Amino acid sequence: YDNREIVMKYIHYKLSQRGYEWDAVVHLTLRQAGDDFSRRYRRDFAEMSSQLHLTPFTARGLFATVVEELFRDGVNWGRIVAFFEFGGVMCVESVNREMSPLVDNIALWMTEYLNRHLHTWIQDNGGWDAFVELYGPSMR
Amino acid sequence: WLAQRLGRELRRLSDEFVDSF
Ligand code: NI
Ligand code: NI
Ligand code: NI
Repeated sequence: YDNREIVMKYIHYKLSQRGYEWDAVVHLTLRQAGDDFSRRYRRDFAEMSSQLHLTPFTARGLFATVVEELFRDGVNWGRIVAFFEFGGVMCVESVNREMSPLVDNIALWMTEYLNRHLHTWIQDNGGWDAFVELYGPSMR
Repeated sequence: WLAQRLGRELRRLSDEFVDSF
């Protein structure tokens, strides 16, 4: 699969859910998984969003530190869903705070992390098709 | 330290979530 396309379509959906139109089965499964995750952890996401205080000064370090901590001792599909939802949080905060150019940066950072850090794990664990299979019983 | 805290909580939640599949 093309990880950049996965990132771009995911972010476009997170932003469209906030009323923002960003000029950029796997997609739909990831879409529902991320929504289920942030609905399940609504209070936690609300607290994260209120402490982000996102600025162009802090965005790169925020992203790198959260993601490094998230995968500190390894990878699983839940942590990958969390990675996408956290990227979505940063993008929504970007447009909310009239910092919409940061969305382009965040999408680049997410694509670079998926391609150059998570790729070997995704490949060794059956690829995105394995994720579709695992989450399939939770769809609809 | 905000980002370190966010990442740790996201990790915990993630591991709970994947157990729910
Ligand atoms: Ni659109
Ligand atoms: Ni890298
Ligand atoms: Ni819990």
